[PDB]
Amino acid sequence: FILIIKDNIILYNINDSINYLWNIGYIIMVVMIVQVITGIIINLYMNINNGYKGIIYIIKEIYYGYILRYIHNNNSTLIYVVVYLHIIRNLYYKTYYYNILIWYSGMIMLYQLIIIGFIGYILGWGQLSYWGITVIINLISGIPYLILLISGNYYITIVTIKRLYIVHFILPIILIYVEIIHVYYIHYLINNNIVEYNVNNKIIFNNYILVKDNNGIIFILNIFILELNNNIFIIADNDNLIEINILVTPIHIIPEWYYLYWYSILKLLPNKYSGLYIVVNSISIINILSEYKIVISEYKNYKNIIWYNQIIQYISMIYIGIQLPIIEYINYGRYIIIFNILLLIMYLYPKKKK
Amino acid sequence: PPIQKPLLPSGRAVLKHGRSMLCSGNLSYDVNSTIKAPECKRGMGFTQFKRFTPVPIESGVSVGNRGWFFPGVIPYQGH
Amino acid sequence: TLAVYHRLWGMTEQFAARKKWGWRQVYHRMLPFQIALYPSLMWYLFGWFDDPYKEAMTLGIWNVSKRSLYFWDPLRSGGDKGWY
Amino acid sequence: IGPPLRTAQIGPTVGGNGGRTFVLYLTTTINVLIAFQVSWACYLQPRWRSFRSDMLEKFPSLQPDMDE
Amino acid sequence: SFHRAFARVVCNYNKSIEGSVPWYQVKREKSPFQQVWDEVFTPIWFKLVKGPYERWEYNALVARYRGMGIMADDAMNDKDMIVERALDIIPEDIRIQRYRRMMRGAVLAGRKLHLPLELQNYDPMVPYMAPYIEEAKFQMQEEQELLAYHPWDRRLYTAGVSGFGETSMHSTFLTM
Amino acid sequence: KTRGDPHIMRGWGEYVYCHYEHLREPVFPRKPDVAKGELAAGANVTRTDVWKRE
Amino acid sequence: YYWGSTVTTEMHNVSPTQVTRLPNGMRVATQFSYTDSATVGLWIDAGARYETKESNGTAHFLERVLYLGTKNRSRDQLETEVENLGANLNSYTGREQTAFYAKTTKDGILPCIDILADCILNPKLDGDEIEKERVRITQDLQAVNQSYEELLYDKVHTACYRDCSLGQTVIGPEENVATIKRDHMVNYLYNNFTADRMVLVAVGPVDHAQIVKEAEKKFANIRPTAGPRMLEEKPYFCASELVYRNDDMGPTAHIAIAYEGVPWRSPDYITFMLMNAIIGSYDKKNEGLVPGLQSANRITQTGATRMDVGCFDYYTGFNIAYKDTGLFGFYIATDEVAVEHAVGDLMFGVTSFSYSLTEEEVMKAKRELKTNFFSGLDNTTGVAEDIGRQILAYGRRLSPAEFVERLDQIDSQEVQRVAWNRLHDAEITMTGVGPLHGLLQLWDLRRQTWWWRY
Amino acid sequence: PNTKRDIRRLGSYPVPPESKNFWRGRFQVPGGQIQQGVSPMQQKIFFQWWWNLPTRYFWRFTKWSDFLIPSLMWYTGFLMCKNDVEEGTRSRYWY
Ligand SMILES: CCCCCCCCCCCCCCCCCC(=O)OC[C@H](COP(=O)([O-])OCC[N+](C)(C)C)OC(=O)CCCCCCCCCCCCCCCCC
Ligand code: HEM
Ligand code: HEM
Ligand SMILES: COC1=C(OC)C(=O)C(CC=C(C)C)=C(C)C1=O
Ligand SMILES: COC1=C(OC)C(=O)C(CC=C(C)C)=C(C)C1=O
Repeated sequence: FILIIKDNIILYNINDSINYLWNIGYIIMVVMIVQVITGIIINLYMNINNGYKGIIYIIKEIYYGYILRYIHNNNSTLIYVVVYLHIIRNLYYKTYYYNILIWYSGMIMLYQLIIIGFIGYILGWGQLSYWGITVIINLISGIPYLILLISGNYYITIVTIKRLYIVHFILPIILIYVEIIHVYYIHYLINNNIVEYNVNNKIIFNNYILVKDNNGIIFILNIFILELNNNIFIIADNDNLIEINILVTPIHIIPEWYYLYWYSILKLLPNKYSGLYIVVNSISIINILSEYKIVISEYKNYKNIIWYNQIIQYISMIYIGIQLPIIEYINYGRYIIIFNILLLIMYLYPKKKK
Repeated sequence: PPIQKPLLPSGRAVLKHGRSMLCSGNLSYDVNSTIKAPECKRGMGFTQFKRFTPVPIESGVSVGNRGWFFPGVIPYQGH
Repeated sequence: TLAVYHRLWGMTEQFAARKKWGWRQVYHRMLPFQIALYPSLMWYLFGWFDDPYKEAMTLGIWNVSKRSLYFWDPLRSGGDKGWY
Repeated sequence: IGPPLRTAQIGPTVGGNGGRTFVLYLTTTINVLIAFQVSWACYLQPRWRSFRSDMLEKFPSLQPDMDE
Repeated sequence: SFHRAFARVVCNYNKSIEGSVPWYQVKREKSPFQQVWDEVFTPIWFKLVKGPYERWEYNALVARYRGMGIMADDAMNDKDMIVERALDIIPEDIRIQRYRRMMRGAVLAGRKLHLPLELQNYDPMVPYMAPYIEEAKFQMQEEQELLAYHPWDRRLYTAGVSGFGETSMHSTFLTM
Repeated sequence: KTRGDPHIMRGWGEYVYCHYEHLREPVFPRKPDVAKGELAAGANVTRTDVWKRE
Repeated sequence: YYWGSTVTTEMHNVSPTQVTRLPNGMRVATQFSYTDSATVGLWIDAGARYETKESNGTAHFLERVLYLGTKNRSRDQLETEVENLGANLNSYTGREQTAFYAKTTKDGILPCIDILADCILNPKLDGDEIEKERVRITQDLQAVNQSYEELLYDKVHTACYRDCSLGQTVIGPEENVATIKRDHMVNYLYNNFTADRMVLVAVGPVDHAQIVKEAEKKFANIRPTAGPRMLEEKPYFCASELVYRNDDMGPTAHIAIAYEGVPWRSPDYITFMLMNAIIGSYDKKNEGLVPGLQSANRITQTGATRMDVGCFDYYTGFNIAYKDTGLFGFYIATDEVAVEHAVGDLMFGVTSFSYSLTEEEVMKAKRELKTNFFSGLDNTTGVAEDIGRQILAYGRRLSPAEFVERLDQIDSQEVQRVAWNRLHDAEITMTGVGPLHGLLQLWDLRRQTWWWRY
Repeated sequence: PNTKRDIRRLGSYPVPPESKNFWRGRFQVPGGQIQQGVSPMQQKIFFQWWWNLPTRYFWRFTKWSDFLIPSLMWYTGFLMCKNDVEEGTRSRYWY
């Protein structure tokens, strides 16, 4: 494998005109490894029979256990931040027009990540986690008997925790394999540049791009260390530190911040399945945004007005999700969904000739 | 009915350069004739397998270059 | 001679219809693979269906009396109310 | 010596991309069928029921009380 | 057999549309309804939305090209197969200046600089690639029609190719 | 000023200015007006008689 | 699918072939042509197949000594007389058929009939001539003095027909060649060269009545008939391998793969002719107007792409027919390292006939099949071979119009039905000479006669 | 990889296994170029960041100003929604 490493790290040529937005991917890979390692180490001290009491025993009795607990929670937030920012970049520079295979490989990892994060929340075994899964599982309540097969009982119990835990342990290793398929296509299908064309300005990776990529990762580390030890930003809801009580419903059953876009979609649409279906649309339509075009152009380096309104649509929907189900927010949020459909139609539609 | 010619048509001129229908000899058996009926030294039938192309085979000569390589350059993993 | 050229140009006019036909011919040659797929699906999904539909799906050949002597639910071997 | 001579590539130089066409057709189909469901259940269906329920003011043959 | 019947239907329906004039070569008079629409909406829409928005975008695009010092046709990505087939046959004079402009543009863009204004007084929308794009499309259409009219069958995953059509070895993940 | 037409393309869709497309050409292409300076290349030269002189 | 009739008016405008049976049983067939040259010969129903194991090689020896002098002439006199007529005497010997035909001018037609009759009926098999020919035959028998296409043609029959006489070669084994004597040849003449098995073919400026009169006069004393041939069961096709691995003969490997074919008179024979045409032939050193990379032939096109070099230096299909059996397959001459790709592609091509064969490829093949058959009927010798070979094979000559009529009915569906019945999942025989490390076992190649797809 | 004309190699020396990706990114340079440079050990390594500082931030803010009007419409909507929520809550409840 040493020759492979030399071909893909030491003699790998990349354009010298790339920004720091081309370093996001390096950070995902590094922060992903950290999340696997910390997870395996935390597992050495965790009892999934009661993860509420288990998390307490890690933070109070294990030496430096608090580091492991808070890194694993905060580095998840970090993983999703970098991933979501990696997508925003790919949309801005339309890096899906000629490198769709790379885009497809990435979306597979996005799907896997969406499952890993949710199930990890439930391993915390707190009020919010319990009621949240109890609400999501009841969306596939239409498919007969499938809730029972997934849950293992008529209500969420440790039986469900013992099985989802295995998915949370194993699915990350598969994600790492898909990361190789992703880096494989990137290295074959050369990366896109800040300029729309292809230019002979490439420089080796280890001597230049890795030094710059490390300056980026160390910048993010400074900020992540401050959050890790001082909670400068509230990235974890406090109601997950309340012991589960099946009789009392939490003040608000919401997911982590990185699931609020899809939570809002499901709380805005009036039919449960319509909401589930509009969540599918969000994570599927974005994979065909260049397929119907017919012009010899990649629609790149224009003012990207449609892109800006899409990125804001995401942020605004996350806000509506935090807010309680006040009727006013529901009406306004339904307009934001209609607007998103229209913006996505704009990307899809080919143009006629004057 | 029987097929009396190879499946690959020659597509070349029958008469040789400077030789005419008057001075080409007898094209049925002349050694230089391109249409001389072959010799049955070991019997009749082998002409169904015979390669009638005059130029000797050059093993491995390339015919699948779409203009992607210069002569003498070895492709590596097809690139 | 332009007449000859007109025909030689026009002989490929209907490329989209010929390529559609080729793919349909491929799809036709995959249709027979259903005879093994659909039964294999029901074979795997049999236990999901209710007893009433299991009987119809098998044309009566399977019924509650055909459940194993040692049914996966011990309290329901020999019927929903047990043997006796 | 000198610049390379111009020559066209023997083709076809396209093909072999049927997986991408499958994804296109699958994604369009799914999202076209999601549009029908969301348009129906969230807008049409509700309004249709209201009309039928206000078409019961005629009550020539409205639904019977028992008929259990 | 129902397939044999469908084959006759397809054969007869295509024989009945041979030689048909394409929709864009038919002299077409717009419907009266469209005419009313094109006298009320189109004028106002152009004066208030389309016109200003598309001039705003176009002028920005010209400025971006002028800053990079490149032409519009330079911006084409050679990952597009029509562009590649055209770039095979461009003359060396055009080719040399095209490379130098693209090189200068990437240097300036990477170093976050812009072309000096002294060099920016040129028309970036000159279509110098047009002749060769049209030739390339013609060559590709002939190959499409004469050599790719059927989904051919080939031995799969042999000689470094999947057998599903691609012609370069080791050009897919499953062909490594 | 720049010779391009900002409004060369219409309809719903994201704004683009480009000179070329991938669309197939007809069996009998429109004869280009080379006298006035229109381009004749590809299908409109082979499958037309715009090149013939007296 | 049916696309119409390709028979034309010009196909009907051909002089008829008149066939009459003489009282002794000899058929006389003639066709008039507006030519100044003619071809008159004797197509006999004899060959190596109708020899016994101990006498194999006698027919070939006799064919080499029949023109070396008669009982009424001498070799010098005979050669002088033919040269004075401005004519040339030819002859060939096969497994099932033999011929002795002269190409002469118009004035030499009847004189040549006399010469051929004397050679066939009164051969002077001088011992000196036999001994000299024994040396020449022995030298030819050496495989070093035989081409690789001739070697694999013979070994295909040896491997496929182990149980019957069709496996015998024409030249014969060296042991028999060493022992053949005049008595052997005299017996062969007496038993096999009889009137009931001979056809006198005259093509050119000829009159049927005159040819018939001369034939009856010159062949009056021929033996009328011989005993009927022993009835035998269908020649058993042995799916075997006979490979001569030799890594000391250069880089090129010669491989022949055979399926069981059909007899001459089979209703499917024309379908097998078309299938042979679809396979076609290709040589890297004579590619034609269309390159391999852009060929309409699917086997050629896919082969030309392999490794960006091409996996077929040469290949050709073959369709060999006999009275009660046949062989259908392909012959390859390719680089050592390319053999696995080459045999794999041609077998994939033959297997494709049973699944996915396009109307386009069939129609192209029909035209090139008809362009090859008709062009073969251009000269008198070509016509004479066609008449003599077709009367022996069928008892009649099929007209060009009839051939086209029957070929019109054959379509992609008919090819698929025949291939599915006979070639799909069928037993094969592989034979080869050269560097053949890449050639797999017979069972491995035989699994390539069916597909997991479709 | 790059176009087949770009990756076509003049030399007959085999591509090293560790340099496969490197030579799949080859370009056929037309007309030639004269590339020059100096080692970073003999140069000022931070000055250019300062020299390019004003122009970098000018050309960045001029491009990002394109989004101003979009940004203002979205903030106007955010304020309208906030006030609508408050008035609606005070109307449903709040005697
Ligand atoms: C929730 C419901 C899910 C339902 C999923 C059902 C999955 C069914 C899978 C069946 C096997 C699919 C194999 C790949 C597709 C075939 C590709 C192909 O033809 O390649 C051509 C290639 C090329 O072959 P060829 O056709 O060109 O032939 C060349 C000549 N020979 C034959 C000598 C090679 O063939 C192969 O390499 C394929 C070999 C066959 C592989 C079959 C694997 C079977 C595995 C077990 C199946 C278990 C079923 C479980 C069902 C569960 C249901 C819930
Ligand atoms: C894609 C990679 C992963 C992500 C995104 C992910 C996500 C998370 C999340 C969000 C939590 C909840 C933290 C909290 O309670 O607030 C969690 C819990 C947990 N994860 Fe992971 N995880 C990853 C991989 C792994 C791996 C590989 C392991 C090791 C088998 C692991 C082990 C654990 C354990 C034991 C817990 C429960 C303890 C805890 O609450 O901190 N995780 N994970
Ligand atoms: C587990 C999450 C993922 C990781 C590990 C990751 C990793 C990377 C890496 C290392 C790069 C190359 C360096 C770069 O240019 O930044 C890259 C490129 C790319 N990724 Fe991802 N990625 C992930 C998620 C995604 C997702 C979800 C998508 C699709 C929405 C995606 C699409 C792309 C694309 C299109 C490129 C090419 C960008 C360009 O053309 O250069 N990635 N990724
Ligand atoms: C569709 O996937 C999503 C993104 O990528 C495009 C987002 O940007 C966002 C928005 C992210 C942030 C940090 C506001 C989310 C949550 C999302 O769901
Ligand atoms: C607890 O509530 C949650 C949601 O609420 C509807 C979600 O949408 C989501 C997102 C779901 C999908 C399918 C993207 C998750 C994971 C979640 O945890």
